[PDB]
Amino acid sequence: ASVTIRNAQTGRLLDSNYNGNVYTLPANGGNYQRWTGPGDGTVRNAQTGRCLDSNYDGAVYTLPCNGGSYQKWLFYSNGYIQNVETGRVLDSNYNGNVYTLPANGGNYQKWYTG
Ligand SMILES: OC[C@H]1O[C@H](O[C@H]2[C@@H](O)[C@H](O)[C@@H](CO)O[C@@H]2O)[C@@H](O)[C@@H](O)[C@@H]1O
Ligand SMILES: OC[C@H]1O[C@H](O[C@H]2[C@@H](O)[C@H](O)[C@@H](CO)O[C@@H]2O)[C@@H](O)[C@@H](O)[C@@H]1O
Ligand SMILES: OC[C@H]1O[C@H](O[C@H]2[C@@H](O)[C@H](O)[C@@H](CO)O[C@@H]2O)[C@@H](O)[C@@H](O)[C@@H]1O
Repeated sequence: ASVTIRNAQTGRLLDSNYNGNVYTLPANGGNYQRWTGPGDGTVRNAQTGRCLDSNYDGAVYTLPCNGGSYQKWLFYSNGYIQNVETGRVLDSNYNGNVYTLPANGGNYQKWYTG
């Protein structure tokens, strides 16, 4: 069981690499664009096994999963993906940058997961 996480505004897929960088890219069929969620709050890259992660400065990255709540995420019915620790929401732009920001209701902060 793995899902893609697609930005509602740009259509680009959340994606990450073994270096820990998180970004969005047009869908390319690769496993780096699939994510698993064991049900402990984590969103884990299907290819690298690293956990989606972010800090209070709004940086998003992956790290090996370490049990901290920076690596826990809440999926809302409106498509927000909120960081448990910071309460900021996963966000991205047309150029492929991924970050978190306080929720502003706009579509860049909305994601389709499936
Ligand atoms: O050939 C490597 C890799 O390329 C494509 O994936 C891109 C991106 O989605 C991945 O996050 C990064 C990981 O470093 O690589 C590319 O930039 C896909 O074709 C993928 O299947 C392939 O393994
Ligand atoms: O001790 C700080 C922090 O360490 C670990 O969290 C790491 C990472 O997952 C976090 O995203 C960033 C946020 O700045 O900090 C570390 O690099 C965890 O042990 C965490 O619970 C702890 O607060
Ligand atoms: O007015 C532009 C844009 O501003 C607000 O969104 C911000 C951020 O959430 C987006 O990721 C980036 C993407 O370029 O833009 C802003 O920093 C929202 O109000 C959004 O509805 C609006 O288009």
